Amino acid sequence: SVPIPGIKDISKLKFFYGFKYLWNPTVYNKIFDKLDLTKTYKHPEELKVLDLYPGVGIQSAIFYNKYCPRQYSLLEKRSSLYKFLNAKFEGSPLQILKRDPYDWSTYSNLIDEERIFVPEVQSSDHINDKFLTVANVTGEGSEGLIMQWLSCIGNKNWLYRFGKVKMLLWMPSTTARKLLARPGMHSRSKCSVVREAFTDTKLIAISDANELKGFDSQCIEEWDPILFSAAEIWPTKGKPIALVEMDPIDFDFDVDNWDYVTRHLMILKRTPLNTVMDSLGHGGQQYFNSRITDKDLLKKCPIDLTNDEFIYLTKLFMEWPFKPDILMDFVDMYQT
Amino acid sequence: INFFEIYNSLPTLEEKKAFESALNIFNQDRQKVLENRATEAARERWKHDFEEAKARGDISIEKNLNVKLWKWYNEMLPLVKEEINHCRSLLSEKLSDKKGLNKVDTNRLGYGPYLTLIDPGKMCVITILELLKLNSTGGVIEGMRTARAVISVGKAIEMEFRSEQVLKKILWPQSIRARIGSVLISMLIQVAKVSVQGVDPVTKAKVHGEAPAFAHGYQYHNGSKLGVLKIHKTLIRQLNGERLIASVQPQLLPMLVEPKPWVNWRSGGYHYTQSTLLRTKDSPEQVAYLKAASDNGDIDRVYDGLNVLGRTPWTVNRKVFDVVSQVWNKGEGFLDIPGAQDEMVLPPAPPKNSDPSILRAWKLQVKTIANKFSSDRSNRCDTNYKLEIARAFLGEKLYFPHNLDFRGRAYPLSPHFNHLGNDMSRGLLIFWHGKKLGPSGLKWLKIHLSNLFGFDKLPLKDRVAFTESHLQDIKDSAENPLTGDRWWTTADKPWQALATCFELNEVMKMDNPEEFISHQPVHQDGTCNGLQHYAALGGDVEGATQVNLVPSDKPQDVYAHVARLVQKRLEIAAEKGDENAKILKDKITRKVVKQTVMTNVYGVTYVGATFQIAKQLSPIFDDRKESLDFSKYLTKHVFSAIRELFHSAHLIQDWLGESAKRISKSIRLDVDEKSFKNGNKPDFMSSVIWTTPLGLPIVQPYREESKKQVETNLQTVFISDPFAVNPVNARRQKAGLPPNFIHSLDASHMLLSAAECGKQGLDFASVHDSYWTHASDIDTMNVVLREQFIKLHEVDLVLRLKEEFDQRYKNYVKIGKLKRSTDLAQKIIRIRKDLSRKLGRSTTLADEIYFEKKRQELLNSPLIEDRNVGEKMVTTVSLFEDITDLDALEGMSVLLPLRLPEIPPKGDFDVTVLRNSQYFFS
RNA sequence: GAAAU
DNA sequence: CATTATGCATTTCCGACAATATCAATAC
DNA sequence: GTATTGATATAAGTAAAAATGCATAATG
Ligand SMILES: *O[C@H]1[C@@H](O)[C@H](n2cnc3c(=O)[nH]c(N)nc32)O[C@@H]1COP(=O)(O)OP(=O)(O)OP(=O)(O)O
Repeated sequence: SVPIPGIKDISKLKFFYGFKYLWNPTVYNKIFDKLDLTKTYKHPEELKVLDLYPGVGIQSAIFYNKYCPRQYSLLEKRSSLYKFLNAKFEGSPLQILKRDPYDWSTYSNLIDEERIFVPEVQSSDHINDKFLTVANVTGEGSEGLIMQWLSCIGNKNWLYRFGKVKMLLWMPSTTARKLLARPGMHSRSKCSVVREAFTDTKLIAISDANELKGFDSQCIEEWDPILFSAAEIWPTKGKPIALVEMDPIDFDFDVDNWDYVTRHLMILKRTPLNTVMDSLGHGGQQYFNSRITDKDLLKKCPIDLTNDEFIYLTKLFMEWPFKPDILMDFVDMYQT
Repeated sequence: INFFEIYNSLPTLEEKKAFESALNIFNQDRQKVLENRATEAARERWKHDFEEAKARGDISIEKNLNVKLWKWYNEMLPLVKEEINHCRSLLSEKLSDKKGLNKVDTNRLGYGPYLTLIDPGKMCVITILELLKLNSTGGVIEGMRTARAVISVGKAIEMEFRSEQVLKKILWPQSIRARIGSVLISMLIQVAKVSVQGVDPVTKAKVHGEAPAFAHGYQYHNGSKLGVLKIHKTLIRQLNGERLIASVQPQLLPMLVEPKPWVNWRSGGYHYTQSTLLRTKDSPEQVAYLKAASDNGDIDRVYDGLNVLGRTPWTVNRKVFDVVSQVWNKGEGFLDIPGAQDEMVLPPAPPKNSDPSILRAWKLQVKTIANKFSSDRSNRCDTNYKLEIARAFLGEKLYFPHNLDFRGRAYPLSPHFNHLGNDMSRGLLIFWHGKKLGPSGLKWLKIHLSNLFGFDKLPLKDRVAFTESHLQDIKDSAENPLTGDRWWTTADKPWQALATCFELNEVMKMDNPEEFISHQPVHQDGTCNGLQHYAALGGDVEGATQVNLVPSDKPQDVYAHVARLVQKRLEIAAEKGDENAKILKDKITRKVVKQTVMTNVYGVTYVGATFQIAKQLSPIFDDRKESLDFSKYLTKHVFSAIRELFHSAHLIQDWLGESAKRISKSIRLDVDEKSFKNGNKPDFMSSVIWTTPLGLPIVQPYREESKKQVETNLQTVFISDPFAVNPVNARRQKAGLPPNFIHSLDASHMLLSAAECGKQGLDFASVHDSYWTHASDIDTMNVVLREQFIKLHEVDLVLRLKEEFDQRYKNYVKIGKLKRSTDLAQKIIRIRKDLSRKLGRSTTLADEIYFEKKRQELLNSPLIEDRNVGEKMVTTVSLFEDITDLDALEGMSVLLPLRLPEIPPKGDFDVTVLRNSQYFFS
């Protein structure tokens, strides 16, 4: 008993701020059937789910028509899209809230101030079965939002203090190639490093067959993505859109030191490790050469390393007696 | 030996001049040893320090620091020797194709011959000193930037080679300089070892070991990698306490012997150092035009003005210096001295599970604390260095050689200590020569004190009355400058106010003020010099009357008038009665009105005006929460007031801007023969150029920057070659032409005044607009300023400027689109068809320009018969040259001749009327 | 941060 | 040509200001 | 055959794309 907008309604929306949305109910139901969120969430009737940047909201409408959670809220500040959502979804079990998801204060006010959306805190033993977050960051200029969300996954502050919360993220295919980069690939970046350190991700859907060449073939064949054409998104001129599933994992290291080590090591991702240690600090080359016994590790480049060797190097940096003060690693070009 | 005290004690003029001559002949050796370079001196000092430390066993002080420097040099020298030997061996190869082509061919052939010249020990010393001097620069907390590192070492080595040339390939490529600097810095990083202590968390005990002194790392600033060298904390703490003198002597200091007068574009200033007459940084056009003008010898008046500016002798004000020393030694932050800050303190780290907003706020707070601490230390170090220079030169006579920037304004050669510094530096300087006050000396000293306190708008009689009323506390402050009433700190310029109060007390104590001897400079500052120059250029009676150009009983103030206009506008807005109006009703500040009204006529934008008013509203804190929106409201109102008030300044500005645009969008006819390969839309290599009345040429250097990565050993630095001529910055040139013109006019007037004062026999010091002379000579100084201003502005400067543009840029072409339907275009299309018939394809503007240049050469060709044939040829520019209405034609792309807009009408206003305007310059 | 327009 | 973008008056001095590494096509 | 040239990503709250403070330059 929930209406679903169509492309006739969607063509009346002048501004999308660069965000691309899929409007095909066939693609949404295929994606949901592949995902099978029911096994993880035993009782959807008591499930609480929060959505960020709904935009069109057909995904939210189909999700409700399928599972019917107890509470489902949308966070918006875009004027035209918010007005359209309010007009279409008024007098419905769905709920729409006019708050900008970008602001950090938004979540703190929404949860810790006036009880509007209260999740349940769960231990890091298993994926939370009472909280779920869905976002849409297809905008090209909002990569920093996704990276800050990954850092928040690492720091257990923004919304992952409630436990291991599964995250669905509509997000650009170029960033998909960036994040889903196995060691040795030419697209390996610190984004991928933090992705594999903090989470384990699976790719679900992608709007372009050509983009699948970049990704790892074994990962593609194991995931079996639901490929779909480029005619299911109203803005055609935009770049291809992919989907990822974010599942936090347990980790035992110091986030600040690990971040510093990765950032200052894999700047020179093509150089061999026999010389990159000099960038870490003073005497780092000699210290790591003396400490490390595995000679193959030194021959391996930072683009060939993985989270295990990164944690090993972080531990070596920790028991380095003369490690530099990583707190003050910044430039003082600041307004005064 | 207090030379100033001895000179003042000498009672006879003959023996005074004899003592001055003896001091001058005595100080030659001291000046030479001060001006001498630092390489050999530092080498010998380090050698002696190492030998005495060897004799005494060891040390743990800056002596040990110099011993470590000697050890670094001794270990480095074999490496540089081996590198030079390798370069020499590789340069003797008869022929090879790929002999280490990755490394040897690309680099050793690049920087072999350049490195093989200079002494390896000299290069070692230079690179060590350069890297040690470069500390905490480039925005790096504990190190410095690689891009500056490689260039500074390369530039210093080239300058060292030039020093070897004068003892007997004029300029080195930027890539070669960067490569040499990177190579030497790499060798230094490989060698420099420093011991350091640490505690192993597993061991939980102190560890003794050695670590490299320098490290090459990368830092991220908003997503951009930075090349950073990091200096070890031991070296940081062992170099912090030596200031800028103990480690190595400075290079630019005030002299003691008479400065060498300006004769050529390079001959002047320091005796054993060459200083360019123009502050040309990376402007080949500027240096070329300056060389041509110097060869033509038409800047003798500029030479005379600079000689007069740099001939005046100075000395350090002993009393104010003692007061400043007492305040600094007391340790507490005074009005100007920041004070002693012990060390850094950082806020405690919030829990890692706290809110990301909280973490961001903590990070911002830490960054702010770090920036504030660094800025305060730097300020305290600079003040300490100024005090050190003042104490070193206390009691002696000082000379200040001057220099000019491309606009023509005058600047001292010594930047650390000068009369252009802050209030403390200005107060710590007095003239060496003392002159009797005469009848008007007391009056002028009183005027100087009163307008130092900020009462310069009020008439001279009221200023004298103010000083007479406050003489009691003047005497009080003079008797006890510290631990007393402290009346001088209530002034706008406390240190100069203190000095003037001392002089006034000395006058008051003496029975006869007529015969007193004074050394205090008296500042005679003009009011609204830019608006004055507009008034003189346009001949507008209203503007001249507003800017005190005409004689008057009371001095009118444009700033006060427009402030009252803003008062009226806001009291009209009181009907709306917004919060901004209610807050800003009785708090419109003459300082913000000053800045905005003054800078409106130079092409200021709305954003710039908002920033200026917000910045000047910050100290008084009318809107402590956020002043930006109210600043925008005020900018709107003041802009409305200025647009309704000013009407001829705007006309001159608009004409200059349109001329600048037309110049910046043109191209040379025959010079464009070079294959720029763009075909239809060429590049622009035309910069606005004109000559000052003094004869100094001016070249605006606004050009695009071609920054490219160049491969070096350390990294691929991102620098730009300054020798690559690039297309001009049209917007920059158009926005900067009027201010450059006005400041050039101001500098020309100042130089004429200085030359005439030197001829008349006065002591002249000029802080740009304001002029400084003795208290007795103020009347003759005012007379000579007025005479020189009449001489300068009695000619139609704007008309002569347009004539200069027309003479210089007669044979120029400006590309302008023309409507297809135009009947004249049909002839143009037919002509270009012939230009297409010979070419066989679409007509090219390059070929059209070449054809146009063919006709122009024939007009000046020696052959009269061919000149008639040359006049027979017709082109697109030739066809239009018969038509004067350029706007009539203004589709198809057609070449157009360069025609500058006609000057605005010259208003009728006699300039000589200022001979009796006592308030013109005050 | 300082100086001038 | 109506539509869309770019930078915001000038100059001097000071530790000011200010990217680099990796990988593709290509030009030779 | 290979070396020079151009493109792209890094980190990640100085958002970005709506607006607008605005004049002028660059778009298709
Ligand atoms: O107040 C200044 C000062 O503390 C410091 N600062 C910034 N630039 C300089 C400089 O060239 N020289 C000195 N001695 N101090 C400097 O920072 C404060 C201003 O910070 P901003 O980021 O606004 O600085 P910027 O250079 O961009 O502008 P300005 O305010 O100094 O003109």
